[PDB]
Amino acid sequence: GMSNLETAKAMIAAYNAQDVDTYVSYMTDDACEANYRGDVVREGKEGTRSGLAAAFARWPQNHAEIKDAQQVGTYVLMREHVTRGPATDGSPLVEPFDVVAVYSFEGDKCSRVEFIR
Amino acid sequence: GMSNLETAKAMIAAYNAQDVDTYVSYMTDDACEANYRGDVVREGKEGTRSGLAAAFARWPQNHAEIKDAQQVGTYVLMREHVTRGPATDGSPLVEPFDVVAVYSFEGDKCSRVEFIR
Repeated sequence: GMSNLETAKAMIAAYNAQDVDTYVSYMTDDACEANYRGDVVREGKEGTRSGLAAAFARWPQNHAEIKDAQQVGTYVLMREHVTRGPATDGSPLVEPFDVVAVYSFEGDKCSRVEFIR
Repeated sequence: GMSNLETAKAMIAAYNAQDVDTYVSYMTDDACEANYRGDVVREGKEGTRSGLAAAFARWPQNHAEIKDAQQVGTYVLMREHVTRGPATDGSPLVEPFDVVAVYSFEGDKCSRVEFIR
């Protein structure tokens, strides 16, 4: 079916649509989101589900603009420009920032997403 | 002085020139080269020195062509197309391949290079 590149792209679409359940549907049960060579930020499919849902609630306008998308072997790398927009929780405007998201894959499911910032 | 991007670029120049000592001069003493989320392939400044020197001996024509170079925070990512060329040791022609090299930095020195392939 979808290439890993197409899958990562479907995830980011889902992310930009703030469709949590669609986003996590592409992951392994144990998939995490983590900082590159660093800590896990969302643990497991379910931690990702609840964590994104919370981010989306805090930042309803949250958007990632894809600047570069590459498939390298089974890995997908996407350079993303992220704009939180105004928070709902009284917290201050997070300034736009850039990251590279590295998607690992096990078969056709995303096993990890790591952030380089 | 040099940005981290300029430093990574100096390393790759040195690499393409097969100038081992120049390449490692930009690294921390404990810097490693490793597979992304995987094993160390060259351990320490000195393991990198001896390991590159051995690669270069095996593949004197070895070349990395930079396809994309980005600095993200302190990290540098370079998408590289690598051509080993004919080996000196009777081993068969390694077909050209693509990788992304992720350079970590501690201050102005490279603390790690990881390969996504």
